[PDB]
Order: sequence, then C-alpha cells, then structure tokens
Amino acid sequence: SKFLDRFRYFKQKGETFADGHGQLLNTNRDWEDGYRQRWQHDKIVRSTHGVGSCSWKIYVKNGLVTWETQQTDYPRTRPDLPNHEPRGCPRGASYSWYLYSANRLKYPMMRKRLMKMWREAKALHSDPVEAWASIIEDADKAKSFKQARGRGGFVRSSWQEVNELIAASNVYTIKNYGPDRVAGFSPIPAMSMVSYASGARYLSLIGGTCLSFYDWYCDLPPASPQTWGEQTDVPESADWYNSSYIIAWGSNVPQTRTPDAHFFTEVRYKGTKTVAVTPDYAEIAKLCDLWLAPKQGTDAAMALAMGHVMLREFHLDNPSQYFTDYVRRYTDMPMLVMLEERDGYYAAGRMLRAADLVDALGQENNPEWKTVAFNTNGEMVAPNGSIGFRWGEKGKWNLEQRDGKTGEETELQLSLLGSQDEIAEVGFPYFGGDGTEHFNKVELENVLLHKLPVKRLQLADGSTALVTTVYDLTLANYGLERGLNDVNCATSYDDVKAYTPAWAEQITGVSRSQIIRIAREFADNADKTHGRSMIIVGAGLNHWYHLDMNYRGLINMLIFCGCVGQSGGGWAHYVGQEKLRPQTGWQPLAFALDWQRPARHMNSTSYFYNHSSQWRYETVTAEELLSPMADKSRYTGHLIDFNVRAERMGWLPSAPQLGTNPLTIAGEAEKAGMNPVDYTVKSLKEGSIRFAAEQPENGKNHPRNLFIWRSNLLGSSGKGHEFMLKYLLGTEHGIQGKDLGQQGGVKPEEVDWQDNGLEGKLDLVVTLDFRLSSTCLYSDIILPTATWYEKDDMNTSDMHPFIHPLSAAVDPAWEAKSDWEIYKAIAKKFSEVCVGHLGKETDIVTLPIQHDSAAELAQPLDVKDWKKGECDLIPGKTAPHIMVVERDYPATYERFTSIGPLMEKIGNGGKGIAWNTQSEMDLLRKLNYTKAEGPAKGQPMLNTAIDAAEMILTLAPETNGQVAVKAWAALSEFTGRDHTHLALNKEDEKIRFRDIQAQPRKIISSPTWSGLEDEHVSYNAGYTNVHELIPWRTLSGRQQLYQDHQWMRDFGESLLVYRPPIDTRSVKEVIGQKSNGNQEKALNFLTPHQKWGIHSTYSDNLLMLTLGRGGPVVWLSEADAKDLGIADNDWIEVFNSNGALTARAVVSQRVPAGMTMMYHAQERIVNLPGSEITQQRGGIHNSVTRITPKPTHMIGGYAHLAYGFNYYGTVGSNRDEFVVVRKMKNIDWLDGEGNDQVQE
Amino acid sequence: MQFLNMFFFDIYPYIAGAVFLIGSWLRYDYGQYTWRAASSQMLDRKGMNLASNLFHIGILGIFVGHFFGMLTAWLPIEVKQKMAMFAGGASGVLCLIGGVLLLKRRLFSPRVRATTTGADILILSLLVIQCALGLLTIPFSAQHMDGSEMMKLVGWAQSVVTFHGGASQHLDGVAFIFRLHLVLGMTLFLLFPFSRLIHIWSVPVEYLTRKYQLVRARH
Amino acid sequence: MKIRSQVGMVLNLDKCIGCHTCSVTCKNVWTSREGVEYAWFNNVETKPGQGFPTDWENQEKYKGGWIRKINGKLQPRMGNRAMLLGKIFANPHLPGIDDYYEPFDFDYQNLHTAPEGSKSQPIARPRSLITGERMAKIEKGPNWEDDLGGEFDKLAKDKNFDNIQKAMYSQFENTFMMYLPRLCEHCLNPACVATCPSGAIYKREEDGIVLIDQDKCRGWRMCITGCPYKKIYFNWKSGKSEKCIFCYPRIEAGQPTVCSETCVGRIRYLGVLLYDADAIERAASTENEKDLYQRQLDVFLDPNDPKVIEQAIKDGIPLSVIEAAQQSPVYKMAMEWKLALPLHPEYRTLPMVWYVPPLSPIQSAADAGELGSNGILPDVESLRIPVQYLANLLTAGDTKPVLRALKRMLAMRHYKRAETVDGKVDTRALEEVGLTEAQAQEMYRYLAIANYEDRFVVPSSHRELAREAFPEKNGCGFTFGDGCHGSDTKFNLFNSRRIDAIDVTSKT
Ligand code: HEM
Ligand code: SF4
Ligand code: SF4
Ligand code: SF4
Ligand code: F3S
Repeated sequence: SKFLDRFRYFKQKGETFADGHGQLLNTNRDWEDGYRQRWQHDKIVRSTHGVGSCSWKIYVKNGLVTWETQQTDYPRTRPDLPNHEPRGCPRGASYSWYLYSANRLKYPMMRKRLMKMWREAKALHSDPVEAWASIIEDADKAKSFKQARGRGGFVRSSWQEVNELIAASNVYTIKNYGPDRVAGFSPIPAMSMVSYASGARYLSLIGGTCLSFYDWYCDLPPASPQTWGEQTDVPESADWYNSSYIIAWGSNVPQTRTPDAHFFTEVRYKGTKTVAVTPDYAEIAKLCDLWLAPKQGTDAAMALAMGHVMLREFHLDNPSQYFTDYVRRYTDMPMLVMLEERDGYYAAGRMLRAADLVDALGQENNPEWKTVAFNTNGEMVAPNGSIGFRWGEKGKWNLEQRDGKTGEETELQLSLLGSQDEIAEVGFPYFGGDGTEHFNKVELENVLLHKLPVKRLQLADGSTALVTTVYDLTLANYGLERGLNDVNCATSYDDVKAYTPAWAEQITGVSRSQIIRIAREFADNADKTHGRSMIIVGAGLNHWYHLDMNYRGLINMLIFCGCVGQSGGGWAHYVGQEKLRPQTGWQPLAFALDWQRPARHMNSTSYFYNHSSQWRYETVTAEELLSPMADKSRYTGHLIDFNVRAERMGWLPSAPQLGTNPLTIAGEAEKAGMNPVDYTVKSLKEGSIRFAAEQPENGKNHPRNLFIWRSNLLGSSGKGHEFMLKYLLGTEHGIQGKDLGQQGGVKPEEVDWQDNGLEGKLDLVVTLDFRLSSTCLYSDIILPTATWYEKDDMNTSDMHPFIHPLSAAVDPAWEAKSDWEIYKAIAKKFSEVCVGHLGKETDIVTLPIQHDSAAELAQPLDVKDWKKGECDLIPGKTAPHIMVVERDYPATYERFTSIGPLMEKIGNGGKGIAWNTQSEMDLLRKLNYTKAEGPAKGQPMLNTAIDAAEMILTLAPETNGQVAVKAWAALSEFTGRDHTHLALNKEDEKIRFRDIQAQPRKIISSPTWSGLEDEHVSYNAGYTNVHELIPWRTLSGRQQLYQDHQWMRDFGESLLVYRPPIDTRSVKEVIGQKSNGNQEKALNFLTPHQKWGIHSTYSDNLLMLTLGRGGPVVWLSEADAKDLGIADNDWIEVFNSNGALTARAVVSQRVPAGMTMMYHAQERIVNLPGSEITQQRGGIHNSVTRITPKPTHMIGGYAHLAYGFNYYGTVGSNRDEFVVVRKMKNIDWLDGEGNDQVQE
Repeated sequence: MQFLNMFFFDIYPYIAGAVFLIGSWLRYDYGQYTWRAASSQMLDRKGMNLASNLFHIGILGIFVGHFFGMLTAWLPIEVKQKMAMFAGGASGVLCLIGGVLLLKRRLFSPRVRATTTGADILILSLLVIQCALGLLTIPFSAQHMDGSEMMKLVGWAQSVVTFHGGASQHLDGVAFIFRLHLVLGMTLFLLFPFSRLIHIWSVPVEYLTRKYQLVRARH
Repeated sequence: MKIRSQVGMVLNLDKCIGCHTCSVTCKNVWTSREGVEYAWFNNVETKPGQGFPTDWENQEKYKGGWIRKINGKLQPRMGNRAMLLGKIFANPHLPGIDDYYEPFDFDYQNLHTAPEGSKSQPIARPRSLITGERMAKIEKGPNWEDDLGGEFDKLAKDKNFDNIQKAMYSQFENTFMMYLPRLCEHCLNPACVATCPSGAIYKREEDGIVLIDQDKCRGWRMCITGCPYKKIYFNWKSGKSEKCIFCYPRIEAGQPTVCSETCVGRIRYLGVLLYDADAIERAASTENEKDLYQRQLDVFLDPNDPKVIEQAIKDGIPLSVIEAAQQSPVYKMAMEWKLALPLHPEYRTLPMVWYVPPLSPIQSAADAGELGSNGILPDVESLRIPVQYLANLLTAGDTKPVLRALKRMLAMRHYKRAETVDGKVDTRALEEVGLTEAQAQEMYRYLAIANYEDRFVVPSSHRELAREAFPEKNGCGFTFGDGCHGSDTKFNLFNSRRIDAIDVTSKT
C-alpha cells in the first residue's frame, strides 16, 4: 500500500551528507519501470533509406514501427582512419513518422471523373483497350479528367481496377502510336536498385522510354566527361582524411553530406588546413580555418588566378619535379595543336592527328584518332594511350610513355619555347567584359592576342601548317609572360591582365593577397606530399549555366599540382548519390538486357525542354554564346534546333524517336522488298520517315503515358513547373510571360511552329508513393507503395564502399505494395490485356553513338550533317544506330519474372569490356530456382525482390570476386598490362543478400571504377589511371585540358576562360505589371539543398517542419528585407516570367545583399496561400525557373564526348536566374474557410 | 419533508464521508499518476496570478474559519459568529471573485477550454455556487446576532463527526438557505476523490523543514 | 568524504555540425506523446540567439538557479522555502507555452479528401495541437533562430553578449555562428530538486541521474522555474513535469544514451566521474563565481589513486564502475587536458554535462596575413568567435580557461601537421601550452580517430545489487495489473500479490 508506506517516513531516512545540505533516502523506485517499458521493443531490423547511404536499426514495438537509431557495426577502417559509425542525419531519423501518419497513402486512388467515365466505358466495351479508346479519343472526355488534375476528387479504387486501366492504356498507346510514347521517370537507382529496376524493367520490355536523372537534377558535371571521359568518379569520404590541405568550394558539407562531415572536422586535428569559399556565411564556414567570400557565380575567376600563381611559381620560376613529371605523363599538355589561319592572326584548331603526317607515323589503325607530340629529341611521335589504340587493335591502350610505333620508351616534351621555327600570334576569347549590372566587369578585348612559339610542319596532303603544344597554349591563355614581350601577358600579379590575382580581385571581390597566399599554400602542400591537396566542390558551382568553367578552373589547379589519382588529393564532387557500384549486375536487370538489347534511354532535360514546350519561351540564343572567332553564319537557329541536329547525327537520344509507330516499320520494309534497317535509312534520306523531334506537336510525337516512382517530379525536381502543368498536364498554370509567337520572335529552323501549342499531352499519369505528394496531387492514378521500412532492396554510395540492404520490418501497411510487386502485377495484367492487340512484334529502335563502344570514333576532324548533304547517312557514325528488337508482348510477365537468355548467349559487360558469365547464371539457377515451364522454362526466377538482388550481387564484379577477375582480364587485353592482380586475392568473395543484412560488406576493386578497394590505401578516383597506367577514356587517353571538338572551339570552350553569369531576361517584362502596393525588387534566386529534407522528401514530415520554419520559406539579407519593408516571417511573393511562388521570409545577416535563397524543395502541399500574381495556389521554387540548354552539352560521336545514360547531355542549371520579390498584401487561402488575413 | 430531512442530515453525511475517505485511499494507492493539481497556467498565464491567489487565499480563510468554528468565556458563540461574518465574509468575497475569474477563464480561454476535463468545470462551478450560497447566509445570520442559528449548525456538525444519532434535530428551525449550503457542501466531499480536489491532501508542509538535496539509494 | 559515481558527458562543440539528429531521435523515443509534443529534452540552439525557451539564460527574468547570500549560505534564486511556498497558487516566473512555441500539425487529410471541382489546388494548413483550431500562421518553433534566422539586433539580445561591444558583429565580414546542443545537466547540486515542494525529484545514488518521480510528483510546477537551464518541461496533459532521463534504461546495462550513440558528428563522450558528495555544498557556495569551475574540478576524484579506490570500494561503488572511471574520456578532457568546461557554472548547480569550445575561421583582416607561431595554421588570437562570448557561456566570464582549451587544440594540430606533412617532430606549440607529446597523441586518439569504444565508456548500473534480480528476471514485463508494485508494505486493498515476487517462503 503506497498509503501505508507514508508511515515509514523517518524509517526511510538514511544518512545526511554535505553537512546537512543533503539527505540520502531509502525509498521505493518501482515507478522507474515506466520509462524502461517504453524503451523495450519486440525486435530490431536493419534497413536504410531510398532517395548518405546509412544503415539503420528499425525498432518494432507492439507490432508497429516506433523509431530508429543508427547501426554502428560497419566493417572498421584502417586503425589510422576514423570509422564510419554512426552516420545518419536528421531527415533519416524522422522517417518512421511516415508509416502511420495522416498523409500516408493507404489505397490505390483514381480521379473521380476518370473513374466515372472508365466504368461507363467498360459497360459499353467488354475489352478494356476499347473502353480506353472510347474515352481518350473523345476530346470532351479526355479534357474533363485532364483539367480535374490537381483539383481534388480522388476516390478509393482497387488494385484490380487500376491495373487493368493502366494495362489497357499502355496497350492502346503502344499499338496506336508506338512503345516510345510510354515513358517512366525515376531517379538515383543507387538508393534502392531493385525498386528503380522494377519500373525500368517493365518499360524496357515493352519498348517504353527510360528517362535520365543525373543531368536532369544538374548533379552531372559536364566537365568530368570532358576532362576524363568519366561521368563521375570521386574519392570516398574516408579519403579526405588522407589529405593535408582541403578547399570546400561551393560545398556545404555539414548540411549536404552530414554522415561524412566528421572526416572533415576530424582531419583538422591531424594538421590539415581547411578553406571555405562560399558567398554566404554557411555552416561549412563554421568548420574552416579561413572563409573567403567571392561574388556568387564569379568563382571561375578566382580559380584562374590561383592557377596563374601556381604555374608561375611551380612550373616556371622554380619547376617542381613532381608537378612537371605528372603533367608530362598524365595530361594532353605535350599534345600538338594545329593553328588555323585568320586575317592578322591565328586561332587554335583541332589537335594534330597521326593521320595528318606523311607516313601516318607508321600507324594503320585509326590514325585520325591518335594525338601527336614531340619527344626529348625533337622527334615527332604518336604515344600510347590515345583513343585510337582502344579499338581495332590490342596492347597499346595504356599510359606507358612509349612510341605508338616502335613500342620504344620516349619522353614527351612540354614547351616548344627554345626550339620553335617562329613566333605566331594566336587569338584567345575573353568574356570577362560582358555580364549583367549585378556583376563587376573588367574591360580588355573580346580577343586577346598572345605570342606562341610555333613550329611549321609538312602535312600528308602537300600543304603545310603551324603547330604548338597544349602546354604553350595553356600558359598563354593564363597570361604568363615567357620572355616573348607579350603585351597581354602580366608583368606581375598586380598587373590587371587576363587572368591575374589583381584581375580576379576586381571580378570576384576576394583580396588578391588571399588568392596568392592560398594558391601558394595549396601548391606547396601538393609538392611536399606529392598530391595530397583536395578540393571538395558542390552545387554552389555546379548549378550555374557555366558550371563547366567553374569546374575546369578547379580541375586545372588540381592537375597542375598532380593531385588527381593520389590518395588524399583530387577533385571531390558530391551532389547526388549517382554511384551505384554493382553497375554491370544491375543494368541487365533494370533494362531487361538479359532478354533484349538495346533499351530506350533518353536524356530528361532535352525531353522536357521539348515536350513541356519550354523552348517556345526561350530567351537565350546560341549566337550570344559563340566565340568571337567563330563564323556566326554556321551556327544559326534556336537552341532546340541544335538538339534536333545532335539527335539525327546520333549524338543524343530521341523520345519519341520516329514520327511513325516503330512497330509498323518492319511491315512496310517487307512490302518494299528490303530489310527494316535499309528501308529506314532510305525513308529517312527521302523524308518519308522523320525524327519526331521535327514535329513535336503534330499529335503523334508527344508522350502519352507517364510513370513516376521514387520521385516528386511535378513538385520539386521539375524545372519549369508552370510549363509542365500547362503543356504536359493541360491544367491551369501560372506562367506570366508571352511565348515566341506572341512576341513575334524568330521561329526555329528545324522544328515546326504553331501559335497555339499542344496542351495536356499526357493521357495518363501514374504515380507510386507512400505519402500523398505534390506529384500525386496532380496525377490521374495514385498507387500506395511500401515505405523503406516495409520492403527488401539494396543501397550503395560514392561516400563509402559498403553495400547494405533495405528490409521489411513489417509487411506493407494497409494496401501498399513494394515497387517491385506493383510493376510485376502491372506486367501480369498487361500480358493478358494485350492478347489480340500485340503479339510477337518487330521494333525498330534508334540508338545514339555510345561512349565506351567502338563507334565512339565517329567524326574525327569536323561535323558533317547528312541532312544537309554534308555527308552520307551512315547509322552508327553520322547518324544513330538503327536496331531491330523483337518483342513478345504476351510474354512480358514471364520475361519480367526470369533472367533472360542473352546473359548466356551474348554475355555481360560494360565500360568498354565484356566477359563470359555462364558460371554466374548456373549459380543463379540454384539460388533462385527456375521456371518449370512456359516461354522462360529453365531460366532462373525473378519472382521476389530478393531474387532480383541476388541477380545483381552474383553478376556484378564489385560483389562477386569471380566476375571481378574475368573483368580485369578482359581489360588487360586492351592495355597489355595485367590488372587481374587487383582482385585475385578476393576471387573467392561472393556477397549475398542475407549476409549484408547481418553486416554491411565492402565491395571488390573493379574495372568499372578507377579507385581501389584495398586495406592499405583508401578509394581515390583516378588512382588506377595514375598507378596502373590505364588511360582515361578521352581522345588523348590523358586528362584533357584542350577540347578540340568543332563546337567546343566555336563556342569558346577549347580552353578554360572566365564566363560571367548569363541573363535569363525573366524579370524586366513583368516587374511592376501587377502591383499590390508594396515595393518590388529584383534579386538573384539561389536554391541550395535544404537542411530539413532530401529534395522534397520529408518536406511534409512534421518533425522536419517543426525543426524548420513550419513550411515554405525564403531567406533574404537584412538590407534587402528592410528596403522592401519585410519583417521576419512576413508573407512574401517571388516571381518572374516563368511563374510565381508564395512563402514566408527569413531575414538574416548571413545572406549577402543582392541574393535570396530558397532551400531546395519544400514543395506545394503544405502551408501555401493563394498567389496575388496568378490568383491560384502559390507555386514552388521551380515555378520561377525554366530549362535553357547549352550547345556544348550536346556534342556526341567524339571519343569522350559521346552519349551514355546519365553520362552526358544537357543540364538544368538555373542559379543565374533572377526573381522579383515583394511583401504580400492579401493572404487568401482559397479554401472557403473564411480564415484569410491582410498584411499592411 | 421529515424523510428528506433525516436523509440529508442523518444519512447522507455518512455516505459522503465514507466515499470521501475510501475513495481518497483507493485513488492514492491505485492512481498516483492521476494525483496532481493539474496546473493550466502555462497554457494561459493571463490573469492567473490575481485570480488564483484571490480564490486560494480566500478559500483557505474560509476553511480555517469553518474548521475552528464548527469543530471546536473568552470566545462565546456570539463573538465567534461576529468573527465568521466579517473575517469569513471578507474571505468569501476574495474567494468568489477569484473563483468567478477562474471559471470565466476555464470556460472562455480557448487553450484552457480545449484542454479541460468535465470534472474540472463541474467542481469549480459547484465551489463558486457554494461560496455564493455561503455569503447569502450572512444576512440571515444577521437576524440572530445572539448566535442562535450558529449554535444549531455547530450542534449538528459536532453530532455528525462524533457519530451521535439525531444530528438533524439540532437544525430544527434553521433558515432553509443553511440547509442548501450544508447539502452542497457535503456533496463536494462526495465528489472530492473523483476530482482535482485531491491536491488538497498534498499541501506541501514537509518542504519547510526538508534538506535541500535528495538522493535515493539502490532499491 | 562520501564517494559517489556518475556517468558524465562532454560535447566537443568544435566538431558539432548543428544537424539536430540527436534532437529527433530523443523526440521519437521519449516525447512524442500529447502533453510533451512541444518538449525537446535534447535541443540544439544556434548562437548568437536567445534559445529555447526564449531567453532561458536570463535568470533575472526566469529566476533559475542558486544565489549565495551575504551570510555565505545557498538559496534558490526563486526564494527560500517560505518564499517558494508563497508562490504556489500561481508561479509568477513560470514560462508560458508561447515562450516555447505553440505546437502545431497540418491538415494533410484535406489533400486526400478535397472534393471534386475545387476552385483551387487543395492544401494542408496548420492546426494547433493545443486547441485543435486552425492557425492563421505559424509564428514560432523550437529551432526558430536556427542558422542566424532573424535580425542581428534580435539575436544579439543573447545574454552571453553581456559586457561585449557587439556592434562590430552585425557586419557581414565579422559574421560568426556556432551550435549549442543541450540536455539536462544532471547536476551535483540540482536546483530543481531543491525547488520541488513535494520532494518528487531526486538524484539516483548509483549513477547520479536526476529524475522526476511520476508517481510522487504533484504538479506544483515550481521546479520549472528552479532549473536555470530550463530543461524541465511541464506535461500540460498529465499535469506533471518531465525531463531528460539520461536514457537510464540503456545506461543501466552499459549502453550510451540515444543522443550519444546517434550523434552523427561523433562529438559526444560518456565516461564515469567519481565525486565527493560531502564537498558539494562547500564548492557550490564559494564566494567568487569565477571559482566555481575550479571548485567543481576539486570535487572530482582521481580514479587511479589507491586512496580513492579503497574509499570507493568502502563506499559501495562496484568494481566495474571504478575500472570504467580509470579509462574515462570525460575525466581526461575535464581533468587532464582541461579541454572540457561546464555550461554556466555561475548558476551554482555543479553541472555534469561539459563542453569543449569550438575553433573558428580567422577574423577578417586588411591582408592575407602572415605565418604565426603555428605556421599556416591559426593562432588562438586570430579566431573570429569572441573569446569573451565563450567565457560568458562556459566560465562565468573568465577567458583564461577558454583560451587554454582553444590553444591546446590548435597546438595539437600544429604538432600533428609537422608529423604527417613534414615528417618531423616539432613540439614547440605543445611546450607553449604545457602538453607533452604523449598527451597530444592521446588527445588525437580520442578527438580525431574517436573509436566507438573510446567515445563511450559506460559501465553497468548493476541492477542486481541490493535487490532481487532473480524473481524480477522471471516475472518482469507481465503487466496484468497486480496492483502491488510501487510500495514496500505487502498489504493491499485488492487482496493481490506481486507477479514478479515469491510469496511462498522457504521453511528450510
Ligand atoms: C460540508 C462543508 C461545509 C459546511 C458544513 C459549511 C457550513 C457553514 C455554516 C454553518 C455557515 C454559517 C456560519 C454561522 O453559523 O454563522 C457557513 C458559511 C459560509 N460558508 Fe460554509 N460550509 C461548508 C463548506 C463551504 C465551502 C466549500 C465554501 C467555499 C466555497 C464555503 C463558504 C462559506 C461562506 C463564504 C460562508 C459565509 C461567511 C462565513 O461564515 O465565513 N462553505 N458555512
Ligand atoms: S536520409 Fe540519407 S543521409 Fe540521411 S540517414 Fe537516411 S540514408 Fe543517411
Ligand atoms: S540522454 Fe536520452 S533522454 Fe536525455 S536528451 Fe539524450 S536521448 Fe533524450
Ligand atoms: S547529432 Fe551531434 S553533430 Fe548533430 S547537432 Fe546533435 S550534437 Fe551536433
Ligand atoms: S515542483 Fe515538484 S511539477 Fe515540479 S516535480 Fe512536480 S511536484
């Protein structure tokens, strides 16, 4: 009795202490069980998150998921390195909130209007394909549900009803227009491989389009493919610990790479110096030894000046033995460049090829693809490594300093200065004088002439020409005086020349003494340590229109100091977890390459620029981007015209591909008495068949069915939000500006024009998600999917070498299903619904010229447009490959659920190599069992996500030591050097799904990557190139400083140069037009990755919203806010020609005047009032952006500049954007609640 | 009438008394987590300082008066009554004002209303009523300044607490208003163990002599 | 002389990245219930700022902590026993819900149920978790000032800016910010325990964790005012107060707290500290507040001293705890290297959660500067965070101990760079700060590498001692409702018996 216990009062009094200040009591403490029983749980399950890569402990209590804490049992790193545990971040810690919250999607849902018509149609049409026809072909019916998008009316449906509608619509679209009119968008597969593969596999089997993501998000740094012929390979976070000098340039590490931040904070204790370069005082500055703040968008300038000081002091004045040898062996600096004749001066042309010389330097194979240089004895030579040795021959594609003819050791020379025949003056473009009124400029000359030590040579065709080295061209471009009395070269760092510290100080605002001190310290460290200097770079630089220059500026500094390929040094780019390591095990699964080849990949930026009709509002011209030394008449047309040409030349992919159903081509080729390939080539030449890109609005060349999963596309990722709503969805929109037609602008010369653009192109939008997102809100059908804690899958990252799983702690709640089971069931329904409409069809598929394939050696000297008679139409060389693919539609499900025969028939491979994988398939038959009968009888099964994962683990070299050894052996053929020793000591290694559930496993060194998985050295990008002499997949086989492609030269990007931020002209035409009484002001609009969410995921999570500002907000400097009369947290409106958004202000001192920042994505479903500008619900950050492509990101069929899914293509950069900002007056919620406010 | 009289003043007082005691004991042993004052101050501080102090200081004045007046030459019955009418009268005025302010708050202060329980509204309303009734008995006691009325009520009270039957007889002829006050007052003891009034049992007397630091040993 | 033990905690502010993971994991486990949804046992504040609750450091307004009277005796700032009792009907200093923030939620379901034919896109508006009514606008949150969110003149009201010419810090180029993660200090002389009229708050003898007994608490809500760190939160629904419980359910078996093991930055260290309970009053009542820091250090005992060992044994400290104390990272940082300092020692509570001050980028200067005593690395004098600010936070205004900690950390960096970059032994900076090569080496092991087994050295609370673990092992958790838990007397009105006990006594 607690009552009776009160009587043992003084009996429970123990000794006093501290001289009567305290009393020790011996009283009951049983009540403490109250908190103990909360902590206790049923079990713990290991899982992670899908779109950091951190393994978590999922706690289940009372049969429900209650919370999570990080797993800390990762394999430990070397004793001299800190370990990874516990990793994690705040977003991840709050995920459990989603499982049973109020915004959980529990049942499949369909727009009421669409359901009403669907059921009435089925009542009049027994066949679902015909029922769908009756609805979609009736303009009034189609529009009734397309306009209901985003306007409420969702009703509960069922898996049976939605699967039939989806299947019917898919069949109808494929049959009447083409498989490529069906598309799917899903991002970053590395976070949940199988979940991504599910939809991609269904789409690939039926012929639909698989949209890209690395370029779409603008996480892809085009400079990487340019310099190294590699999409993105970077050192792991642990490797930062091996660096003794680090610059965090435009990277907010603690906020964007949270679980890895400790390596940066901890390495400081080892003596490493850290420097932060960010316009604002960000979290990253808090952790550095020095904070430099240049004007945003002007970073390339600072890098150029730093490079200037490094070259001057470590390459010229006091030559660094390390640096000198490094650039000699690993760069294209010794390579020779042909000078082109102009009136009064010369211009750098394409690099000299062995084919240009009389006896082709004794080279019969691909002579026009082998660069040339001089050796220490003035003798000319074609060294090993150039991309010409990669195909057609074996044994010479390596970085051994040898003569490509005699196989003898040589020593390339760097500068011709001291052996030149004469001194020619070469012109270099200078853009540092242009720019808007928001950035400081430095007037010089559009063309800066420099004195270059040339050397005349006798060409193989009788003519003669002048040549120089990339090295000489580089020193000149930087403005280094070399005794030739060059007026434009600097005489000191104070001399305001083209690219001096004094010059940079004016443009960036960063003190010249700081630029000099750090450039010096950085280079000195690299020299002492042999390359242990590193630059971590992020979206602060990669999201600008000229991201290529910012990056090349940083890349050069690193190369000049020999930091690339050395542990603790190099280029560390982190923006998106693009690194799915078991690549060649996953690709066949994801794109059904085990059944059919090739698939239909497409680069999303061009795809949406085209189909959401953002080109109809383009304000940027190619003309204003051309070099001042280019023939402006050869580059006429709209930016979209350049894309269309790139497409027909086999440079970029297309989607839809042809203006005619590709399933009907074969049937016409037969009647014409000729095979499909030839019939297509001839029809294209004659114009009877055309690329769909030419007429995107004719009614048959736009996509009609779109699948969206693991994405919030139409709500955060989608640049040009208002355009997508208008043209793709056909719903109300907030666009403010007028299109080309309304302004009387000039129409493109490759694409048809019409005053009234086609609206509501999508017939059916299907979204899979566990929460009702902004995208679901605008969809026709919403499918409840399993959360990351309710399904099995795998995850890998570029931050560490571990492969770990996602696991179902409990079965998917309510009616949710995993992505794999959702698409498997769609496939099953499709397979029966298509009977009688589609059978064993023949498909004609176009495939752009592929990087890492023999065909990458397309057009060696210039650009020829067959469409303009400049050459013959040769598929795979001057146009895309024309492939024939057989599809067994009724067998879609059986193929989806089994590993195809192509793995055994053809084999497997990637990145330019192939191997036999029969043993792996035999193993898989035992692990997954096999089909007892039917079309896939005898083939390994793929019924569960686990089976799919084991397929990935068994086929990939990163997870199967047996395959890893065959992979390296195949590569050894090309290089003539043995590389199998890189995996022989792990040949018995085989990673299993159930084993990674017990403990994350480190992967195996693979030729797919250039870093190594070893116990003595950390993983560092480019390490195999520098240490195994494997060439970078570039024209020269070395790090490319000089881009000699015609377009690169004419657009002024052959060598790096400063390029000021571009003008989007999105503000002046709307500012003031719709006054509300408060002052308006134009500000630079920046959108860095937020702190309370991953893109938009978590943006609706109550925990994240509570720790943030309760919903969408925007940051402004105190000055700008005070100027506009904006107090902290006031409602404000941001807008321009592309649309408008509403948010609450966050006034802060750490935001520099002139700029505003709305952290990337806070989407459109929470706490947003009506807009005073559009009279609609306020928009989001992408309501004020719009896609604007850059020509150089379209180059194809040129060695390192050839296509690859997520490897190259146009990017959606938009930090150059400006918006009008103002305080809101009326705050109307448009919900009929009567709860509106007025700000005064 | 005679039946209702014996019920309310001979029977009822013992029913309410048993429920008050056994109910308190049982809720103490099996409801420790429910034994609190249930402060609402944080949700709405406005007016609470004035209101709560007026009510508690007043209600405590009343309690002291009632306790020593009904359960106890230099202090004859008529002197005791004069004290009750003025001292007790003033206390009841402070109490009633505070009580009314607290009730207004509890009923119309959004955060307090949204989070209150029914028993909280019921118990406070009844105390405001009981306090108002108490004050209304003053003009009646004024008609018998010789303490004739008080003598009856005190006769009843002491008969009840000493378990002497016939307690109702002492009340023969007392003004009706006194009847009401007595019944409502006893009812509050009946509802006592099922409301927030249990906080009263916990008046923190031990604190005045307690050592500052407390440490509990393994147990 | 009475030796007691406690697992202390040290947070290295130099490594904190201000991510809040620690805050989320605590919330998910302990405070997701209605009534404490607004409570964050662990919360991270960005400085400069006023924190959560707003201006909690202002004791003149909030009346938290202790004061030393002229006669030398200690008394809660709230007042003596009589004074405190006199404020019971309405605590005049009590922080209101608005001083924290009004907890909110959103109407997500409106996104699901919006009717067909809406004139605009449906949206989820905020709703109060206190009233259930629509909120016109969210005006506050627990981390509202995160990353300098707010005007400088607003953030500068920061109590720690006292006696500092703060004008210069409103200049863009002089901007500075740092993070202050905080939880309950589990003090040796807790003010909450002394200000609770019912005696419901207590310090556990075996591990020094301070708890509010949920059975005995009466909701007098005076403790909230009493705590100078404002770490006790009133549960508006249950009517009782709650606070960080140092995750005793895990500590009891030797595990780290949730916020410690989930710290992404790897900044938290857990280790045993042995202290003389008999010296608590003497130390907390020293006349000069700038001496409280050192006076508390003197209360901590040397775990390797055989004299302390024997007394500890005699006083009942388990052997494993003594052993844990001998390898305590907290002891090394607070006693040996002097890197860790208390949070506001002037409150006189003898706090047990300490902090290592943060380093920061050098201050803005006319030119790129020159090499200093540390070469290309910084010298303590160049740091942009005003040391006086750090001193007001950690050392009652005395900058000496703050500078020593920062200097020593920079020295470690200098020595390590010489070694790993130049390949030389250069102990110049070490000798300047009074450190040996071995000490810098150990500092590097714990601060840089920071292996899991080194950050957390938590011993068992030995729940078997002085109790009967066997019947408990066999019957704990069967919560059928025997009604016998919570009291020592066996008699009970419902005529029942404890499920986890043995009622049939041995007759042998
Ligand atoms: C069972 C409980 C109670 C009993 C038996 C009781 C009895 C009485 C009696 C007999 C009187 C008239 C005094 C006289 O003889 O002159 C009185 C007066 C009064 N009572 Fe009560 N009472 C009770 C409870 C309460 C409570 C709970 C309150 C407060 C809400 C209250 C407030 C008053 C006031 C304001 C007066 C008039 C002035 C005074 O005599 O102090 N009573 N009560
Ligand atoms: S969201 Fe990403 S970074 Fe955060 S805990 Fe999950 S996996 Fe790690
Ligand atoms: S010790 Fe435990 S209860 Fe206290 S703040 Fe940390 S996680 Fe929360
Ligand atoms: S988890 Fe660690 S690093 Fe992150 S805010 Fe909390 S204490 Fe700082
Ligand atoms: S002052 Fe003690 S509400 Fe605070 S511990 Fe609860 S009765």
